[PDB]
Amino acid sequence: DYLYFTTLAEAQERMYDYLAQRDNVSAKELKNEATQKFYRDLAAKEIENGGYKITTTIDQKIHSAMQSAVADYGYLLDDGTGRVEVGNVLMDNQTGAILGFVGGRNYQENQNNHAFDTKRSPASTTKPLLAYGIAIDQGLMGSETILSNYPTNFANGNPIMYANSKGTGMMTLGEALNYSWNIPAYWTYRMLRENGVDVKGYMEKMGYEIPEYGIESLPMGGGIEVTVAQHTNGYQTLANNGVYHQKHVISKIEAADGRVVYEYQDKPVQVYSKATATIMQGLLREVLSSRVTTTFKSNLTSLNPTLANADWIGKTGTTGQDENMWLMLSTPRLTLGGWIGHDDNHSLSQQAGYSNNSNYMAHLVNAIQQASPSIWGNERFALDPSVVKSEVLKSTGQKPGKVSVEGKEVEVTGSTVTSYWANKSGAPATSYRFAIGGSDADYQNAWSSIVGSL
Ligand SMILES: *C(=O)[C@@H](NC(=O)[C@@H](C)NC(=O)CCCCCN=[N+]=[N-])[C@@H](C)O
Ligand SMILES: [Cl-]
Ligand SMILES: [Cl-]
Ligand SMILES: [Cl-]
Ligand SMILES: [Cl-]
Ligand SMILES: [Cl-]
Ligand SMILES: [Cl-]
Ligand SMILES: [Cl-]
Ligand SMILES: [Cl-]
Ligand SMILES: [Cl-]
Ligand SMILES: [Cl-]
Ligand SMILES: [Cl-]
Ligand SMILES: [Cl-]
Ligand SMILES: [Cl-]
Ligand SMILES: [Cl-]
Ligand SMILES: [Cl-]
Ligand SMILES: [Cl-]
Ligand SMILES: [Cl-]
Ligand SMILES: [Cl-]
Ligand SMILES: [Cl-]
Ligand SMILES: [Cl-]
Ligand SMILES: [Cl-]
Ligand SMILES: [Cl-]
Ligand SMILES: [Cl-]
Ligand SMILES: [Cl-]
Ligand SMILES: [Cl-]
Repeated sequence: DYLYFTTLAEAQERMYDYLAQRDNVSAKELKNEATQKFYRDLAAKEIENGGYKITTTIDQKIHSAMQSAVADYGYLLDDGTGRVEVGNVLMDNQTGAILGFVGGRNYQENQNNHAFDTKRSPASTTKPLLAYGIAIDQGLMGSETILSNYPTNFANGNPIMYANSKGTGMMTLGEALNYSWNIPAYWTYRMLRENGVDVKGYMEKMGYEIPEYGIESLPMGGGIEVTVAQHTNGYQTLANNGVYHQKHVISKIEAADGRVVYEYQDKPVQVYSKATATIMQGLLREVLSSRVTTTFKSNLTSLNPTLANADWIGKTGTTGQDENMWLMLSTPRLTLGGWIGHDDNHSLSQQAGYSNNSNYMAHLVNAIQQASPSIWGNERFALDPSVVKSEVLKSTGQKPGKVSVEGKEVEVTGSTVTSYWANKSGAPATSYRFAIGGSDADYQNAWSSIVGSL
């Protein structure tokens, strides 16, 4: 089934590297197609014939429970657009070990591996990693920073849409994330480009391959296609307080006599600061609890109220024609990635991600907990001590003070809130352009509203 072939494919690649090195084949010799074919064939026969011991990270009880869950509850994905396919990956946050996965509805009927093989746009699940996480890390925004959701157009002249909405006005990062508004993410990524932030540095540290970083829609998953396993590794990094561990299924390959062919070597990388990661955890907690883009917390509270009280964070995504839905879930111990869609890229129902995938993934997390009662953990995500806490205006997301509005000095006062920052100095004093993005017209409207309240 999926685990047999995924494991064999990875073991064959590791055996290929081992045999080439053993036989002293140069990097140049390895470029020769005939030599590669020979070593791929030799690697396959060595595994087939050779009595190697392959040690995996798979938790057999958990993986078996995940197979039973998709067998029993996969039908909950069927939304009237034909049989819906599915991929899930369960990853240990502290190691990057893959404990179990779902490759699809039924290997016997369709062998396509939707956990490791299928690549689709991650849509809005890109935003925490590529936009907000980097902006916070770079000290360009904090937890209560204000962003423009005023109407604006892409470079191609098309309005940036959110379902049928061309936008609203200013909003907090929390509102932007809970709803997954698109315009704020557009402005955030534009700010990173304008500031010459090495976004590629962050994304490549987590193993993402993105061909063009200048794509305006990158934060909405334009110009990016990922496997469930790779994308689960991105969320692993945020959950693990910003420290990436490379995903893996194989821990070791030994000969019969115990010679080591291959052994996974941990290379932990601090991709985001602990401050950044722990701020993002707090924001993604509210994404699920707000229940705006997913019913997951309602589904899970009914199935397993005790497990629903574990410290869940996560994020949804929907591609623009409903071809792909994503739900990424973490507790401090584990990350579970989930994709649904059709092999031929035809549309799902409008609610497929909001309701169906949320209900299926609530069943999947419950099945995992029933197989391994302690595996999700009862630990909480918590702000790192290095987090800077700033008292800022609710209105501007910046510290109270005076600003020139229509040429006149205005004392900007009002309700304050604690804003969490990952820099040294925290939030700046309020400036006229207090938000991420916005036109002059947007700022005229925003300030007219704010001045009205003083
Ligand atoms: C999040 O999931 C939001 N939707 C998206 O991210 C969709 C629009 N993303 C994609 O379909 C990927 C390609 C980029 C499209 C950019 N605009 N166009 N065309 C959801 C909350 O709206
Ligand atoms: Cl399997
Ligand atoms: Cl497979
Ligand atoms: Cl040999
Ligand atoms: Cl096991
Ligand atoms: Cl992969
Ligand atoms: Cl896609
Ligand atoms: Cl515009
Ligand atoms: Cl939407
Ligand atoms: Cl909200
Ligand atoms: Cl870049
Ligand atoms: Cl990738
Ligand atoms: Cl670039
Ligand atoms: Cl592996
Ligand atoms: Cl041997
Ligand atoms: Cl740090
Ligand atoms: Cl909740
Ligand atoms: Cl609900
Ligand atoms: Cl979404
Ligand atoms: Cl789509
Ligand atoms: Cl199909
Ligand atoms: Cl906290
Ligand atoms: Cl302060
Ligand atoms: Cl600073
Ligand atoms: Cl800006
Ligand atoms: Cl304007």
